[PDB]
Amino acid sequence: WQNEVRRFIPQEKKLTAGNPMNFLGMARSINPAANTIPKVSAQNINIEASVPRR
Amino acid sequence: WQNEVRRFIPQEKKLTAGNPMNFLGMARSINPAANTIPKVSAQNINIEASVPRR
Amino acid sequence: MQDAITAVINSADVQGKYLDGAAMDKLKSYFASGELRVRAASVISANAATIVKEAVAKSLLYSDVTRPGGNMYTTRRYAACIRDLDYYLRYATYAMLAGDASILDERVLNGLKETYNSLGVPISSTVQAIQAIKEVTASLVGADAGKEMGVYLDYICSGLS
Amino acid sequence: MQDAITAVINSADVQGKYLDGAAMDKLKSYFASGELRVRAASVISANAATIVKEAVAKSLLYSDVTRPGGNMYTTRRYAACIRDLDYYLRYATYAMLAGDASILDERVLNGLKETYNSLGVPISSTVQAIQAIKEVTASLVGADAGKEMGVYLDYICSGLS
Amino acid sequence: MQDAITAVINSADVQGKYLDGAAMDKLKSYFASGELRVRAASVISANAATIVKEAVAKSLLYSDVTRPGGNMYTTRRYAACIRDLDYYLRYATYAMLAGDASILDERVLNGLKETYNSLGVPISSTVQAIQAIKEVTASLVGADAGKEMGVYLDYICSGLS
Amino acid sequence: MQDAITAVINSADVQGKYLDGAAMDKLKSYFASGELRVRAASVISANAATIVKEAVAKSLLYSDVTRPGGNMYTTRRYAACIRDLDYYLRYATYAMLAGDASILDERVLNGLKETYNSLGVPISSTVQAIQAIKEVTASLVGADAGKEMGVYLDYICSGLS
Amino acid sequence: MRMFRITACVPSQTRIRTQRELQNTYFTKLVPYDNWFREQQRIMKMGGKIVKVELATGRPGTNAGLA
Amino acid sequence: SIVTKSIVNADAEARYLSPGELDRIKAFVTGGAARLRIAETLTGSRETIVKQAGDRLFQKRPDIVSPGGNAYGEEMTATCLRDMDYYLRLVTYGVVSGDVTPIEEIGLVGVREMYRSLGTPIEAVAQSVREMKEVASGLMSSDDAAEASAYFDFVIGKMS
Amino acid sequence: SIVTKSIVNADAEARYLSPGELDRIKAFVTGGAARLRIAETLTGSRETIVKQAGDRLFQKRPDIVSPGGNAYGEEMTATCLRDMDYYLRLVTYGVVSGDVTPIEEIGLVGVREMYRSLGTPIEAVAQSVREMKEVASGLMSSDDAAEASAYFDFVIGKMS
Amino acid sequence: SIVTKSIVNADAEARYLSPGELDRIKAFVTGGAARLRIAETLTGSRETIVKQAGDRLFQKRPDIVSPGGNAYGEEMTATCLRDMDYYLRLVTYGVVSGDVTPIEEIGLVGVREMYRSLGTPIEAVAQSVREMKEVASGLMSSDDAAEASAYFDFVIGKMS
Amino acid sequence: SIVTKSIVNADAEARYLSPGELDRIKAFVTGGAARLRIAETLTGSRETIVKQAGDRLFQKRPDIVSPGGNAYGEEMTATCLRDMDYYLRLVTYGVVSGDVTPIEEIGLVGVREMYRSLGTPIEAVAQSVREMKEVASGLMSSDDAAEASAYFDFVIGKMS
Amino acid sequence: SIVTKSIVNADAEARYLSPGELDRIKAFVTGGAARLRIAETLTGSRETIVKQAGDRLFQKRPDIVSPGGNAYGEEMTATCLRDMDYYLRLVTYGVVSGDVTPIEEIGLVGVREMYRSLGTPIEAVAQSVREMKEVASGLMSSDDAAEASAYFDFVIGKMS
Ligand SMILES: *[C@@H](C)[C@H]1/C(=C/c2[nH]c(/C=C3N=C(/C=C4\NC(=O)C(CC)=C4C)C(C)=C\3CCC(=O)O)c(CCC(=O)O)c2C)NC(=O)[C@@H]1C
Ligand SMILES: *[C@@H](C)[C@H]1/C(=C/c2[nH]c(/C=C3N=C(/C=C4\NC(=O)C(CC)=C4C)C(C)=C\3CCC(=O)O)c(CCC(=O)O)c2C)NC(=O)[C@@H]1C
Ligand SMILES: *[C@H](C)[C@H]1/C(=C/c2[nH]c(/C=C3N=C(/C=C4\NC(=O)C(CC)=C4C)C(C)=C\3CCC(=O)O)c(CCC(=O)O)c2C)NC(=O)[C@@H]1C
Ligand SMILES: *[C@H](C)[C@H]1/C(=C/c2[nH]c(/C=C3N=C(/C=C4\NC(=O)C(CC)=C4C)C(C)=C\3CCC(=O)O)c(CCC(=O)O)c2C)NC(=O)[C@@H]1C
Ligand SMILES: *[C@H](C)[C@H]1/C(=C/c2[nH]c(/C=C3N=C(/C=C4\NC(=O)C(CC)=C4C)C(C)=C\3CCC(=O)O)c(CCC(=O)O)c2C)NC(=O)[C@@H]1C
Ligand SMILES: *[C@H](C)[C@H]1/C(=C/c2[nH]c(/C=C3N=C(/C=C4\NC(=O)C(CC)=C4C)C(C)=C\3CCC(=O)O)c(CCC(=O)O)c2C)NC(=O)[C@@H]1C
Ligand SMILES: *[C@H](C)[C@H]1/C(=C/c2[nH]c(/C=C3N=C(/C=C4\NC(=O)C(CC)=C4C)C(C)=C\3CCC(=O)O)c(CCC(=O)O)c2C)NC(=O)[C@@H]1C
Ligand SMILES: *[C@H](C)[C@H]1/C(=C/c2[nH]c(/C=C3N=C(/C=C4\NC(=O)C(CC)=C4C)C(C)=C\3CCC(=O)O)c(CCC(=O)O)c2C)NC(=O)[C@@H]1C
Ligand SMILES: CC1=C(/C=C/C(C)=C/C=C/C(C)=C/C=C/C=C(C)/C=C/C=C(C)/C=C/C2=C(C)C(=O)CCC2(C)C)C(C)(C)CCC1=O
Ligand SMILES: CC1=C(/C=C/C(C)=C/C=C/C(C)=C/C=C/C=C(C)/C=C/C=C(C)/C=C/C2=C(C)C(=O)CCC2(C)C)C(C)(C)CCC1=O
Repeated sequence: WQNEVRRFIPQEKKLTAGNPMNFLGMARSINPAANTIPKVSAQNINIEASVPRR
Repeated sequence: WQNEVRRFIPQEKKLTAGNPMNFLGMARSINPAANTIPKVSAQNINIEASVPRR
Repeated sequence: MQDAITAVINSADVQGKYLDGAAMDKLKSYFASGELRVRAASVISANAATIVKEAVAKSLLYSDVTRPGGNMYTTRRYAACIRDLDYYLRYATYAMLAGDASILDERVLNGLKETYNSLGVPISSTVQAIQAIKEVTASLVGADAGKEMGVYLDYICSGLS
Repeated sequence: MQDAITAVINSADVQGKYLDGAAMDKLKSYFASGELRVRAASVISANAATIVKEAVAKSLLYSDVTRPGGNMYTTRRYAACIRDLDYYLRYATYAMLAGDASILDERVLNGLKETYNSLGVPISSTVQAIQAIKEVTASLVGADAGKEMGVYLDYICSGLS
Repeated sequence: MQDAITAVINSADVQGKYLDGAAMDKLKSYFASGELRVRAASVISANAATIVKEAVAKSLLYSDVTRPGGNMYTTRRYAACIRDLDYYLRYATYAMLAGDASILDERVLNGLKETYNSLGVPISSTVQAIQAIKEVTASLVGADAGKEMGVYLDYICSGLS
Repeated sequence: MQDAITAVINSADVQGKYLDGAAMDKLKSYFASGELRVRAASVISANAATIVKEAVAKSLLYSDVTRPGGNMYTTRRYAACIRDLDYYLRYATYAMLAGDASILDERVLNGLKETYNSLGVPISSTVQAIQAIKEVTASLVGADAGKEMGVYLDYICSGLS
Repeated sequence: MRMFRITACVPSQTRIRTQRELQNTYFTKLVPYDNWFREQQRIMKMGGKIVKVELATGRPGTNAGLA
Repeated sequence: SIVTKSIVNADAEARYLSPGELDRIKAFVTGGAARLRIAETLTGSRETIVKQAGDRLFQKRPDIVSPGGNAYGEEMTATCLRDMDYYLRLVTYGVVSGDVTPIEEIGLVGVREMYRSLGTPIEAVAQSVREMKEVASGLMSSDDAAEASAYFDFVIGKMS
Repeated sequence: SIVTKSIVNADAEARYLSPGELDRIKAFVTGGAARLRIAETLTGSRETIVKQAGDRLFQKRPDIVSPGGNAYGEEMTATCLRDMDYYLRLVTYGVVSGDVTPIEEIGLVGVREMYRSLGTPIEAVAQSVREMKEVASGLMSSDDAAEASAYFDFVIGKMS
Repeated sequence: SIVTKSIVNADAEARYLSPGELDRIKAFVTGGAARLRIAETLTGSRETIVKQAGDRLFQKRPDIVSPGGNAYGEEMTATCLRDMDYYLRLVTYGVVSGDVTPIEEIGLVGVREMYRSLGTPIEAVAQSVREMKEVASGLMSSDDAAEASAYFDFVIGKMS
Repeated sequence: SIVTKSIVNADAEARYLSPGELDRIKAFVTGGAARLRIAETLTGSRETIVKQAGDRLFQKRPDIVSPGGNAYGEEMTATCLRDMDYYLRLVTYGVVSGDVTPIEEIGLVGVREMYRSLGTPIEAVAQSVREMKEVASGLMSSDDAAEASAYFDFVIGKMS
Repeated sequence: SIVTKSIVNADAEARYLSPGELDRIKAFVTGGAARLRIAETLTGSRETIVKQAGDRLFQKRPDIVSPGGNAYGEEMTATCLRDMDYYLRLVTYGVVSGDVTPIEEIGLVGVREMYRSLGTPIEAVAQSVREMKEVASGLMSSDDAAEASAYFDFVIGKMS
């Protein structure tokens, strides 16, 4: 006793080939170690010997 | 140091006139009165006079 | 036109010979197909409108194709494409029960690409229309019968595409 | 191909008439718009490489088009798509400098529609991509210059439509 | 066919929107032009035979076509040209009253080129007769009605050319 | 171009005779070397950009060669130097696999000394860069492979010098 | 691939050109062996004179090992 | 439109437009201001006109939304509102054009095939357009009500 | 009857019946016992199968008997029961004929116009005849299931 | 496919297949069993191979996921791993074909345009496919690892 | 120099530098005082402009200075400051010369091959040059800033 | 040699050899022992293979040694046998080299023009080299026969 409510929004779409969905969770398994925020002044670098003279 | 973490999903395509999505909330605005489940079994109806005869 | 049985007949007759062993075995193969093809034809004829209905509902329906600007717009072109899908389904059934695609390219492919280009019909959109028709038929005819439905409808698409 | 000035000159030459009041008023309108067009050209050539990036990112990324089976998968297809967007941006900037749609008729839209059809590339998705680059260019070039860019981009879409 | 009133309707409906201010203004402009359109159509209908007579007199008569062997020879053929010029004038009047030159390429220009090619009709001679009709009608209906009639007749000629 | 095989073939054919004992022995020697030849070729192809990168980094970068005044200053000249080093490495690999430097002076040594002298390229810096390629390749491939690449690089430096 | 290098001075004998033409009047170019005969014949036909030529690439008299 | 209808009728007989056709077009173009204003009025109340039109329709024929009906949930009721706005736009097109043929060109040719391939009861669609006509005439002048009711009535007739 | 169809085709071709037609009527006449058995079984168990299929149609499409549907009111559901009886009797007639001519010309040709005049949802009748198909298959033998289902499929497809 | 550019090279010269190209096809067809085995071993071990390759890529060069990087987003890491999967499939296709036709003709031509549009460094993905080669040689037989590493060297060098 | 560009363009058609160009060289030589003044303005404050240009670039893209990035070590960031100083000097050369030909001849031809052999994310270079442009605009007196914006923006366009 | 063709094809793309070419070089260097054995076998008995092939051609084409023939006469027969020996030596050169490049470069380029200058029926020469192939296959191992006959047959086809 019901009617399958006719869906025009394509809801419940399986993750097909091409979707990075299938890697998101495994990326969660990977959990990449994002590097810390660098603290570089970029204001006191005396650029006369910090540049290599090879 | 704000960063824009762009998500998986494609940018949602702008709603158009033809799509009934713009009417969807209107439907919830309507909230049309549904109908109860008719409780008739048709077994106790006998087809000799229950059918109209005029 | 011609089907597999007529194919063996005229293949033998062009050389003016009787039924050799090769014709004998391909007739055996077609007869072995037999009841499967006719049962698939009957099941297709049963819910004949249903295949086209859910094929439209899956791919074409509720999209820019059926929206303003798309070739599906207005009731006239909607009914026209429904009639086109009915032609495609009936002729696919005929080719299946015959087992040959001569009916398709003698009754469909001749000028259909150019006749759609004259009307500017989307060839690709029709392509996935027959595509959706493929699985809508396969969900009611089985796997092998559905497989041959897919083969013939793919031939129809390739002729159209 | 002719700009607004050369278009006016050719129109006057067609009737064998001198530049009447309409000729000078149109010429002065183009001369007034020249400042805006030149500055918008500088701004758009500024970010022609980067602008198409977010133009396609919000239009044709992580969608059915980019995935395998889609007509934008494979490095050739994505590269040709970004190159087509670059071509559209460059030629629409050319038209904005010239202030006329004549260049697009023969150098862009001429043969493009059936070229895409034979290629099988999705024309509708190209239309939405050109719309997206329309807003992206309007964001950087301003409102009035944005409107001038958008009219040419919509002309490209209509020709491809 | 399409007219100035339904042209706006189709233009608004291709994107599916309603009638906005621009469409309203276009409809009011057509309704303003309707006075001159109706007057010109009535005057042209009253004097169609004389107009075609005068156009034939100053563009075709006493020339190589009318001489023996020419395409105007064989009086059935002369009546055929009289009928063709009457058709051109009447359909030009239809287009002028409608406000859009869609009936011209749908009921006049459709197939005319290969028609005249197969019949060996002088295309440039017919074009010259059409400009003669345009000049005759413009000198009888006024400046603006003659303007519109010349516009639609020149569209017919360009289709011929 | 003469390799270890075609050189022997030509030396035999100029005298118009078949393969004698000395040709047998030298072809056997090349056949024995072929395994290491292929292995070293794969090793070089794996890191083809790498050897030039660290060679330029260790022998060219951060010196008067690349400083203002050096011939490797400016992006165009820097890219030309990098392209030249890549050409030299690829042709050294080719001569390695062929077993002879005939291609080496047939394709990359054709007037290169005159070209560099006319362009003012420093021959000493070029030889230093070639050597820097030499030890990088020797480290990446091995001892004997490094020596057999170094012989071809010495051919390059002698031709340039 | 056994290429020739040729220096030659081919003049213009039919038209007076108003743009610079030293590049295509007196030039030294590298011509492939298989194309050298055709190039020499064409340059001869246009009145050009082959000032000088030598086998820049390859070794003369090689029976095999030409490609 | 009416001009297109007159042109087609004249073309059928291969003649110029008769004085009756000409002065009919005359009256139509002269009075087009009222027609355009009525089209504007119908366009303005579009959201509300669709709103109470659908409300009255569902209260009159709940089966189309009831269990077993074509439009059960808010999704298919939204699709009904979409088609409802379609035919409101069609009636506006007819009012501005002045003749029913564009409606035939848009939403009346092969409509039975449409609503048989979809299972939609076309009688319910006719009732919805009738609710169009009733509420729209409620929210406009009586003479303008009749002017719009001509096209609403024609759409209703093509429904049934 | 297939005999009438074969005679009609032969008369159209102005030729005596071909060997295919002769074999067709031969197989029909030799197998008439099974068709008569199917007809007798359907006639005997008609009252239960029609009621069960109507109940299943109600279970699929309750709106047809909801307050405002065509079947609502015990008169208007007894009329559905009578219509299902009529279609079952038509199928029984066709089973003993070998072709679908009586089905076509008694209840199929012009059925859409009748159900449009009465307002009946013809797709609901298609579901009802489908349910008749499952009920008949359940009550009837496996091998005869193909024969009965062929006619039910034909009626569903034509009347869908 | 070795045969595809063998035939293309032959057609470009307007000649039949040379003995050397024929013999190369001979050896390819005779040794295709190992290529198919490598195809199966790469298809089966996809998850672990991509996981370890991506982890070692991240640990060598954290800048891809460092702040402001193109892969800082958690979704960006999964997109990068999707790229890893794509290139692994390309390598499998190439080893299957015995030739580097499908690698270049699916994921190599114009990849630099790919990465300039998306901003991904080319050297980073080159190092990633190098890690793929390393882990694959770790999981693969030595003789088979020779050819697998050869094709990985091809892809890394050409794409470098 | 604008003079050199005009000479080359005229030589392309073998013309005599038509007055439509001669007036431009005349205006350039007349107004060269302002361009020279912009030259001293950028030369004197080159240190600060490059310094907070690198500050802004690192704030928006800390990958390069990060340990995984190309600029890590406080010597490679020194190299980025050095390269930004070089491109600032190139922009000064362009503004004094009058056109962009010195910029192409010095630091734009083959720049992609330059920064691909170094692993530099050239997009980051374009961002840094853009921030240099913004800092110059802040330091430059409006219209002078707009004038130098042509050269800075041309460097931006050719760098990406 | 096959390696020379490998570097030629690679330099045509300005890139290192693909895995296919390196595989070709590896297989060739491995099988060089067998190839050199085949070459030595052909060289040792060469005066017998050429001899028997010339005799067999004489039976198949008596016109060649018939009066008025190109090879008619003891000296002309000797010259033809010298040609046969030359082409056998070229086939040995091709066998040792691994490809057919030396064959074309020595005895197949412009051979038609040469024999037209000599007026020779080159088809008979192709028949002669076919006889040489058969004689060589008779006295040589079955497995080696394929490799030798491939080059003999390329010579035949190019000269046919
Ligand atoms: C005086 C006796 C009568 C008269 C004659 C008249 N005719 C014209 C002009 C034309 N007559 C023709 C006729 C024909 N063309 C054909 O091809 C055929 C035979 C197949 C015929 C009968 C044509 C075509 C013309 C016009 C074109 C041309 O002349 O080349 C005129 C002059 C009309 C004018 O205005 O120039 C006259 C006077 N008219 C009468 O009233 C008498 C009954
Ligand atoms: C991670 C260390 C590496 C990296 C990955 C990365 N990729 C994307 C986005 C895309 N990559 C592709 C790739 C392909 N398309 C193809 O057709 C082929 C095979 C034929 C490939 C390899 C595509 C299409 C996209 C866009 C859509 C998608 O993700 O699938 C990103 C996102 C970058 C951005 O700004 O969008 C990233 C981070 N990036 C690196 O720097 C590493 C080398
Ligand atoms: C609502 C009260 C009634 C009803 C309507 C209904 N319609 C649909 C679906 C569609 N309706 C159309 C119609 C048109 N499209 C056009 O372009 C034109 C002319 C402008 C018309 C007339 C179409 C094309 C669809 C398909 C979906 C789409 O629009 O893309 C539904 C939903 C059907 C489904 O199962 O999704 C409904 C409910 N049905 C009733 O029972 C009511 C009486
Ligand atoms: C439907 C799958 C797609 C579609 C198509 C579409 N078709 C038409 C119009 C016609 N299509 C046909 C079909 C055929 N002619 C043949 O000879 C054959 C073989 C029997 C076929 C299948 C015909 C005859 C017409 C014109 C006649 C008519 O209308 O009956 C249209 C309308 C074109 C128009 O308005 O001019 C359309 C839209 N549209 C889609 O969206 C589908 C992907
Ligand atoms: C990107 C928005 C869409 C897309 C692009 C795409 N295009 C092609 C191929 C071609 N594109 C063109 C177009 C032009 N070339 C020109 O010179 C100009 C003149 C202004 C234009 C407009 C052409 C000619 C081609 C064919 C040749 C080519 O390979 O470039 C492709 C690849 C097609 C193929 O089969 O490889 C693609 C993918 N694809 C989409 O899905 C986007 C919507
Ligand atoms: C900095 C924000 C970005 C970056 C740059 C970077 N460059 C180098 C090293 C060199 N660059 C050059 C060449 C030029 N720089 C210029 O400004 C111009 C003027 C036309 C040229 C030609 C040179 C010569 C070097 C040094 C090598 C040599 O001495 O020849 C580095 C350091 C490279 C190294 O290995 O030390 C860096 C970091 N890299 C990034 O990641 C930033 C986006
Ligand atoms: C880099 C290691 C050294 C260096 C290089 C350098 N070379 C040039 C210019 C040219 N180099 C060549 C050489 C070749 N071209 C080829 O195609 C091949 C064979 C395949 C070779 C070996 C040529 C022909 C030129 C001139 C033409 C051109 O631009 O390609 C330059 C530029 C000189 C100039 O004035 O522009 C430079 C800098 N310079 C050094 O200092 C390094 C030791
Ligand atoms: C004239 C007073 C003297 C003279 C001239 C003369 N020149 C030629 C032919 C050529 N002259 C040039 C020179 C140039 N071409 C260029 O583009 C430029 C650089 C901008 C120069 C300097 C060339 C290239 C040619 C040959 C090609 C050509 O003419 O197109 C001739 C004709 C020689 C002939 O017989 O063809 C003559 C007569 N001769 C005198 O006696 C005067 C002293
Ligand atoms: C659902 C459904 C439907 C059916 C709908 C249905 C069920 C419709 C039926 C609705 C009903 C039952 C309406 C009742 C109306 C009674 C009135 C107006 C009597 C008033 C009496 C008065 C004022 C008398 C007062 C009095 C006076 C003055 C006196 O003098 C003194 C006393 C007295 C009390 C007599 C449809 C048919 C529409 C469609 C199909 C469908 O399924
Ligand atoms: C088949 C074939 C051919 C070959 C064909 C051949 C074999 C051709 C050869 C033909 C021959 C053998 C010709 C010889 C003729 C001798 C003459 C005319 C001498 C006369 C002497 C005189 C008059 C002297 C008389 C005298 C004088 C006067 C004195 O003083 C006194 C005495 C004396 C007797 C000496 C070709 C080459 C064509 C083609 C190839 C090919 O296969």
